[PDB]
Amino acid sequence: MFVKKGDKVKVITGKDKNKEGVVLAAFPKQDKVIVEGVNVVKKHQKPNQAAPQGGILEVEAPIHVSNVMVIDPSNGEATKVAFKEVDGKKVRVSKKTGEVL
RNA sequence: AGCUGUAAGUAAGCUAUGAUCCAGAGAUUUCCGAAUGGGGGAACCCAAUAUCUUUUAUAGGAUAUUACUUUUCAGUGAAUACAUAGCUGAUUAGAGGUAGACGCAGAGAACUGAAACAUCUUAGUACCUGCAGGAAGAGAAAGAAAAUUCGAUUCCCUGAGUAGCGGCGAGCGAAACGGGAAGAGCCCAAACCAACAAGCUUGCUUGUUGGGGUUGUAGGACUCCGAUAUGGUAGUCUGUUAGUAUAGUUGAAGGAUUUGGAAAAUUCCGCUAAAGAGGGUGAAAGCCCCGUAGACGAAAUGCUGACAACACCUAGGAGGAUCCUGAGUACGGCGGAACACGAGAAAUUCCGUCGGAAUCCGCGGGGACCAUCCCGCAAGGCUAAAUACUCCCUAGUGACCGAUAGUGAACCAGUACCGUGAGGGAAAGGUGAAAAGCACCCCGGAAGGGGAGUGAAAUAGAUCCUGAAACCGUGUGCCUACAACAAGUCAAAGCUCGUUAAUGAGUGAUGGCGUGCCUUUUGUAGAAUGAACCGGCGAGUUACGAUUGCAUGCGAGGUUAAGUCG
RNA sequence: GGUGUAGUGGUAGGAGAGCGUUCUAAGGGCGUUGAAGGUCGAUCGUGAGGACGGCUGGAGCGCUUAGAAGUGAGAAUGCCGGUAUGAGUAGCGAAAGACAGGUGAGAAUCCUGUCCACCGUAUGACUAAGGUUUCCUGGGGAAGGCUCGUCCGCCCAGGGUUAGUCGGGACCUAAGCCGAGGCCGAUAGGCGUAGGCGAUGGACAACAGGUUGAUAUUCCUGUACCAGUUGUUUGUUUGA
RNA sequence: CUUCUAGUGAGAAAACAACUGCCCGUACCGUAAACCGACACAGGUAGUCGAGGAGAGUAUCCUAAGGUGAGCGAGCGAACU
RNA sequence: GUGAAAUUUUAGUACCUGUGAAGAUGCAGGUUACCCGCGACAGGACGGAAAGACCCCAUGGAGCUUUACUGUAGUUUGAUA
Repeated sequence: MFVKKGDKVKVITGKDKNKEGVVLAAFPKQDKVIVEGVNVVKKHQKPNQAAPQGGILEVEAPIHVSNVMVIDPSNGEATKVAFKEVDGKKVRVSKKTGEVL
């Protein structure tokens, strides 16, 4: 999906613009992604098997995948991603000076 | 790099030793149904014969085989002796469905038009039945014509609403010449000659296989010599490659600022294009995501070319003694039909019935019939393309619809529902960017509500976008219990307000005048006709011809049709 | 442009010139600092009609010039939908109940009792069609029930039907039906022989009692019967 | 079912014991609120059983075994039907 | 307690004598009459329900008759195979 489940990522659009975080889960075929600490939401649960005291709880919500950008692990600036011919495990070979991501 | 459909919810698991997913080839495939071992009220019931299994044994389980017809071969076989009916067995093919389409045949209406109706029209249309094919049908002159000819069939333009047909009425309605798309030709019978069998006429009569031979400028046989080579195919599940359909790969270029919950919007300053087609993203993006222009790719299976093999087919010149060239056929009388042609002066082509030729010194046609001239050679077979149609699969397109529209059906629709049955047949789309879908408290059995919270917004709370009218309520400024009112209009005191600012707005005691709307009628308030009310839908259009007015281009001239490239 | 003079009721019907709706092209524009749509106003033009302002609303839409049309609604005893009036009106589908006590948020209507009343060749018991889960147990009360409801043939969750001998098949045939060959006939097909299907009839071996919340000639107890199978108890000529 | 022969055709009669015996239906309503009548509808629905007194009787009235009080009520006690 | 229907242009819906498509709640001139209901009766609303079944028309249908026209199945008689 051009973004994987273990991955550091920066946010382009939507109220968390400029935040970073490690990807938490990938949902292909709906093209969304959960990022750590990024789209916090407040629910209201009644007691059930998990947390028999259901308070007002807060977890992340999935954002759309094109609101996101990969970060080169070694250098730290967000990059568009391209594919090139290494010994034939084709990996995302970063733009912005041809390094492996 | 995630995954176990819709589909939430939980429980158990799988995957970097490559899941899930995608394309080619395989394997498995209960029962009904042509249904085919026998039966039957479809999805059930009951067997026979062999091999194998459970049991000490019977009962029980499994696997194969077993319809009918045809067409080939053996065995058995008889009223009736020889053998043919028959019977048993082995072999060969059919059988049913559909694409509510397109084709060729058999049989074959009516309402309707003729301002009635019989001939005629509707119309050889609708319906029913047979046979197909990927196309069918037609197709290689017993032809079209009229001097000077041309050469198989089909389709389009034109000829032309002409020549004709017709209770000569309503109406029906050609063809050839001329211009184009596509183009292609072939095989038998007969005479004769051999091999075999029967009649052994031991005459050569019957036949079976092979050869020869295919036409009108007449051709062949037959006798004479030449040659014994050369031109082609509408052929094969044979090889060699080339492409192609069915998965995929890669693919340029942006940040800050203002307003917002959120920018793709605004303002600055950049970059990219063989890519500014389109879709998505919290609002409107060439530069965020999927793509696009361009470049690349197939283990397997199927298609289409090309070139190779293999299979088939194809010769001249002369002679004119004799033989061959499709018989109950052509044709004629009688009765019907088909030809645009309704018996007509009726040629041509078919069907039923009866009669019935000739043989190259011949036979047919040129719209009754004859003579002369001209063009052909029936009574045997096959054949690509140019033309018709779309159940279905891929890729797209639209001065086509947008939930009473568009399919009957945007949603679990040929469904619910209705009918014994054949058959008839609907209604019903939209929270939000994201479920963040209201934890906790209070009234109440609950339903429902009020706070508090989510959220940019809840009067976006699931009967959830917007939220019109009929219709039902609550509150108020002004009027109303001596008054006969198609309900308004003109005149007007009092009270209450204060506008798109101008000769202001609401209500109104009291006074004059005044019999709705539509349709059809000589004529309507009509006791003539229609409407409960509100909302939606609901009626002179298009194709091809003919005529007139206006307008433009050419002008004694004007203009192209089918078709070809695009 | 001025000025004079003359004219300007109208059904059938002829002629002219315009208003508004949707879509296409080209040009110039607007929009989350809020488009279309909805609602209100005391505004403009000779008419169809055009603006501007408030409130609502949340994503698209005007203007100019030309083009194309499923282009305008008050009426068809029109079609579909929604809602009125008649009106809190007719009716609530033959019949005897009363009281005490239970349950419950709530009782004329549900439960338990007592007395009273109704049918009794049926309004009692069993069965073939037909229906198809309506049967039993535990919960429920939004709709169905002509009132009510704590109740139910309603709704949710679980559960119930046991055969050598009963009724049907592995037995028989009636009417009628089907029919290998056959005979007839534009097609399709019509009839019919051998042989079959087809009960409402023929044939054919088990009874009495007990037991569940729901089955009993089916389960259990006792005592039987029918058809087979295994074991231990003479010449297929035929007198076996 | 019972006889008689024709008939491929070792030798089966009957004692005890113990074994074998398949498929379909089977709940519940059924003179009814469960079937046919659009309805929890004063209609229709084959067959067997169907008691007592008085009576010829399955008539008639009252009852036995069994079943039932019928799915809108409380008042008033006019016209009229 | 529950809860319909046929109907309906809008209605603040009197009487007499006239007028008028010639029999008026609504038009003229008069006469009478405070506002809103309940139980009853049927004179009027040419009352509701059914685009007259009576009568005539459409160069409308359909069923029937016959010495109306034109045909035909069936029966019969001749020629010919």
